[PDB]
Amino acid sequence: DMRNELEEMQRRADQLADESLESTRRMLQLVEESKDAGIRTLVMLDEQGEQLERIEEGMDQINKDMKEAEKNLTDLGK
Amino acid sequence: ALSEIETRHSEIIKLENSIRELHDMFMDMAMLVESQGEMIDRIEYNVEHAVDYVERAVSDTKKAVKYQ
Repeated sequence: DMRNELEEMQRRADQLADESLESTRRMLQLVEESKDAGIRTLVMLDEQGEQLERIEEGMDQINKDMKEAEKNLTDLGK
Repeated sequence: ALSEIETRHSEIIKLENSIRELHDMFMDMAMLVESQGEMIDRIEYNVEHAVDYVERAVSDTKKAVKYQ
């Protein structure tokens, strides 16, 4: 009558982490810095676009003025 | 077992490398954008001077030829 039976106990392997808290924090800090740099680039790019738009009008005005002056001088000369 | 451990250990360094490359690119971007902005400011100053001189010269020559 040496017929034995058993029961079982369970253990849980550690969840997936303990490497997600050293590279993670550095990743977040770098992401924040990149976000700030992107915001600054946004602002600078908008300012540059405004300045180019401003330049356009003066360019067109000088072109028109020179063309009209040349035509007038030619007309009077002949 | 060790498969997931190695997978987790191998899926973190690549993010760091990509992020650092992005950082360097963005920094270079900022410097060159500042330089381009300064250049464009000089451009605008030169254009303004040129147009003002055009107006002055055309007015002067027109009045001079009108009066003869």
